[PDB]
Amino acid sequence: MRECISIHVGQAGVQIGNACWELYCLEHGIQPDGQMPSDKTIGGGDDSFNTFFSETGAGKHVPRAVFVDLEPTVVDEVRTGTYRQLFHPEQLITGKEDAANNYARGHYTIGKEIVDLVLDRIRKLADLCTGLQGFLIFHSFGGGTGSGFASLLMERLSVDYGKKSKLEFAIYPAPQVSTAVVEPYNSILTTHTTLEHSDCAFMVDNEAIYDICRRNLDIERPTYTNLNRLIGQIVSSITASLRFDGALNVDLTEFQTNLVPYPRIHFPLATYAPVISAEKAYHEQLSVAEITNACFEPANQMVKCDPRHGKYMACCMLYRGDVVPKDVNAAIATIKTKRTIQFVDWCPTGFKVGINYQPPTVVPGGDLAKVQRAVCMLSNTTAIAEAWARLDHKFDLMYAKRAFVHWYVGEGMEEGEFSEAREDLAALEKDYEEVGVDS
Amino acid sequence: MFKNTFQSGFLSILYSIGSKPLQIWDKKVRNGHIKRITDNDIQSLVLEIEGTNVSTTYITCPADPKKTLGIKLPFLVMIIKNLKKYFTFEVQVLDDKNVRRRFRASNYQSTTRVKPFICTMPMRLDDGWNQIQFNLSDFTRRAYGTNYIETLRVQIHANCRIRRVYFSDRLYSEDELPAEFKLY
Amino acid sequence: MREIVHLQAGQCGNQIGAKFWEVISDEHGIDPTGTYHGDSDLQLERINVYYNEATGGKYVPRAVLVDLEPGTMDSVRSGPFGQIFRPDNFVFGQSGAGNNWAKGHYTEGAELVDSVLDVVRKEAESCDCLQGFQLTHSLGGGTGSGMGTLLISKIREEYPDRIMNTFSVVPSPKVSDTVVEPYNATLSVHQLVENTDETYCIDNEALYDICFRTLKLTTPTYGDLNHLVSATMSGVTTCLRFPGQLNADLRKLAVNMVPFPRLHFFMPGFAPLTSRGSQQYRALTVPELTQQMFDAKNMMAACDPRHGRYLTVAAVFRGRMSMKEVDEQMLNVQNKNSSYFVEWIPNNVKTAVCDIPPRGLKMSATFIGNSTAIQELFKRISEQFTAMFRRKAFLHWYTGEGMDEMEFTEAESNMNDLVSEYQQYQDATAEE
Amino acid sequence: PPQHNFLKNWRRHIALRKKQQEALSKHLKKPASELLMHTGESYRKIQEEREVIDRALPTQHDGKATSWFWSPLEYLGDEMTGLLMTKKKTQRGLVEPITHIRKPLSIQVETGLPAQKDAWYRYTWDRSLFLIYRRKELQSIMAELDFSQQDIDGLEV
Repeated sequence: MRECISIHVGQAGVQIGNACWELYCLEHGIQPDGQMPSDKTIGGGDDSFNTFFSETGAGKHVPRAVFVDLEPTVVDEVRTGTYRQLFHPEQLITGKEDAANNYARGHYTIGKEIVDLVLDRIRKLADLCTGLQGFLIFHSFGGGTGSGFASLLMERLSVDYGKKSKLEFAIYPAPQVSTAVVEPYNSILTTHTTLEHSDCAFMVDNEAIYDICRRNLDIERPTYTNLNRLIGQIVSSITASLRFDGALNVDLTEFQTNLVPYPRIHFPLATYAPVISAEKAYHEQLSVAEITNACFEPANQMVKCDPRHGKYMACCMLYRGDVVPKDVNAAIATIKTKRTIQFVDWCPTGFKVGINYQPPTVVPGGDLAKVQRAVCMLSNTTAIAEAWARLDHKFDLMYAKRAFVHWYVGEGMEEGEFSEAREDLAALEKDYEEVGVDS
Repeated sequence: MFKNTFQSGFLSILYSIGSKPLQIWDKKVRNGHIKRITDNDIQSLVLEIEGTNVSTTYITCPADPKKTLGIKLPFLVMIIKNLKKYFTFEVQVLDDKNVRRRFRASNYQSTTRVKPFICTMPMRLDDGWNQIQFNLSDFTRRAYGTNYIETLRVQIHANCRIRRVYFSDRLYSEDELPAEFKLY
Repeated sequence: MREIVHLQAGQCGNQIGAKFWEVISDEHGIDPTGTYHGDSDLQLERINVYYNEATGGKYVPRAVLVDLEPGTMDSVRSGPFGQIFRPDNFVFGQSGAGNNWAKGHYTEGAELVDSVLDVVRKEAESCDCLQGFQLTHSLGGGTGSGMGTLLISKIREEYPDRIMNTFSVVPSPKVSDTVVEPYNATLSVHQLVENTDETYCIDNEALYDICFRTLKLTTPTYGDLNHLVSATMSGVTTCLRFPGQLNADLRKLAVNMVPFPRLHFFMPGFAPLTSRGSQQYRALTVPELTQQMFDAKNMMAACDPRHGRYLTVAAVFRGRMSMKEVDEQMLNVQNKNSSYFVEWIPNNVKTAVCDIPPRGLKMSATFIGNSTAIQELFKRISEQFTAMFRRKAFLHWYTGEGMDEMEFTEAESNMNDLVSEYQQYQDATAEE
Repeated sequence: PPQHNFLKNWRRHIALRKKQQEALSKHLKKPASELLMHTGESYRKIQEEREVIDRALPTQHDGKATSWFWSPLEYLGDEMTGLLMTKKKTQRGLVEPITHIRKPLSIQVETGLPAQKDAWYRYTWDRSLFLIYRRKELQSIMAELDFSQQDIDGLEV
């Protein structure tokens, strides 16, 4: 049935995974041991867990995804944890050498060495399942492990399965703040693979998370755990109609089919709400119209881009919790007449109604409070193209004098792929501006 | 029918002016009519086939379903008049590997869908009178990699005004066509 | 004897059909178990129209659920009446439609169509003689719309001498659910106008407005709309379920209410739509029901019937009142409201009274009429389809399935022909 | 009017498509195959390749094309209070043949392009060494699937 296989590449991919698994186990009452020891006081767990977990003959749950990283330090860090008895060691493949923010080695001299093993692993996982729809590949553009190895695995997965959905989730280098220097070098090449060989891609940065947590959660010393919690909440909200049911079930296919108006433009604008803390969720009357209006605020976007710069082609909206359809209809009536929100003269409307009866759950020790309902939106607008323009400018001003390129020359590649990637990105931006231009 | 007949030059299976144009043709009529009237454009006797449903009004040759034409000429040329409606025709042929195959060409088609026993087919009809040339051998070789042997059945549907249907060994230009084969 | 075979398609269709089945079970006195606990007289003789005689008197439903996504059966079976249907009829696939009409019709409509054809045939020959087939579905998706049209075409080809009535849900630009909904509607309307006897218009926005402004509900949900449409269906079918003095049937209405086959759309509607606090203060009389079945406020249209002229009207009543009041009411309405119906055709209102009252409510009367109001819906649908097809947006998905594009061209061609026909018949002048 | 208007209507829609699309293109000077309109048929050719490779790769590996005649089912809903599931597809033994789609020359030209090749530099996937090697390797299975390599475009009447 509706079952998927996740893929986790890089340290960031591994940690985002681990957050997702712990969130799913706590939300379904799944104990860290792998069984159901709650024999005195039950607290849930009688649902359709087959989508993500697997039921053994002894009452055990086996995780279903791929934990691969070229550096064994992350694998060891996860191994010494309290959840080591849940997954299987065969699924966590260590490595001798690692990329560490380098596409060259991780794509030719390091990634090409462990290919058969991961292919056999994913083939076994696929055979262990009956119904497959898509995948959840978690990587990063800054990380070399999440760029070179991810690209080479994705290119083979595309040609090995053309009838299955191909998702993408990674981190974008914010123009203001960053971690390394060669981030654009990896990004400019990873974009070509993710565009010309995949179907959809999701784009997020970290500085937006910092802005929103300071503005709403009001924390002065943030940490990666909250970022992973937000990302896991987003992922769970997206795949909410799969694990459970509702008035109008929206499967992966149901929203990905319309989420792509064109094969070249498949970069939606995700936005989660409400992103609030405990004290920010007690004296605050929460309805649907207010939060839906807030969903279109640039201050609440995970991507730094003013929506008023462009206009929207298509929008996908989802809900989770005790939502009443009349509120949704009223919100639609309000937004459809809103002059601030811009849209083309060729899409008078487009949207979806995802009603989820099961409310989102909280975490003991986290920052999110008990909110009766949630909402997530996936819009497509041309105003986000500014990020690609800035990245192209950065790569051009790095590439005029060929800074930090002799390493890539020595590792052994062509030199023309930089020109190829540059012209491909220029063509993509030209297509974006053509689409953004009305009659 | 023409397997043991000397086939060379032209082999007409339908002639509108002829006294009995449909002696070897079977008529299937439903919500339509098949009548021989005088076309205004050419001022000559022609066979008019019309019907609300194209698949319900047609003619087929030979009239006997058990019989086959057995014509080895590779080219099929028909002179029809476009009635600005849905029109199609179907031709059943035989190959060297002894497989019956049908070629159906319609004015409401886009892409030739090649199936192991049938090949659907787009085509265009200009206003007025059209001369449609069908290279059965080339079509068969392209669609199946097989050579043409003989024609088994020809079926022409409604929404058309037929003038003359014949087979030829080669494609004849207007000058080398005989007087009775020209369109004045 | 004379029985009716019911069909299911679409998750919305599935839920509304389940609601209708629960409503009819409650009104005819059927326990959730499957036995009989009724106390009436007429609920035993003609009960076999929708049920089937079985050992121990345990009547079984007669409806086949067709779907493409397994998630629907788990929902519909867990209900208070989900363990009473025939599990064999719940024919489902493994892949969803993805709100695609072309893909669902092509991919999920070839290897799955044989089972539903088998079961509906075996049900057909299980009975002696049948009248028609009822299929409730929606055009908002690829399950109901992508499959019902194929099923209707197949059953019409096999059994041309049957009634093809359906209650598909019309879209609305204000309240949308699918991005490619105009494409699905354009593809479905051709099959509706070519291989379907009659079709009734169903809208969610109009029902929501009606309940909000008249029923004054706290938290209206799809359950309320399903209850309303189920009551509408019960009022429609009671002419055959519960015979009285002036009984009618489906084909009678279809022949009489349809001037031309190309226009078989209708306008349903129930009369007593009152708020909770208004139930204890109401006058049970004829002219009130008359006004509520003539006014556009109580009608479930997302349009205005006053923009055109009334074509065919059928007033089906369910109660114990009289006959003189109905005829005098229609007479005076035609006399006064002379500028609302075709002057060329007098007496466009049909009378039908069911002497058998419904269970729970004493007076009830539905409205089945065909007024000149759907034209605006057609024109806006044509305009939006033209806008979508003008730049060929969201086309590669349908393109990537295997179907070409002139299907859209012929669909919009037939659409233009139909709208021109409707507009030049709207001004039905007497003479030159 | 009779069906002439319908063919003429789709032809006018195509012609307007063209006139406006080249207006926009010459506004900013780039070829048609580079633009939004003419990539759909290339995507169709990709779907043809997908037909080929999705009939060939299940022939290569396990599960996706095995003999489904004796593959069991599952019970769900809530633990056990409902019913078994069902599989209703080519599990029977259906032998589905192979289909293909192309388009003819002058019709393509009137559609907007005489089958123009896309940009010479983009398609590293089409010339990907993996695909080329598989084309070298899977000749046996590609023969087993279909022997009818197609040449179509020269067919117009």
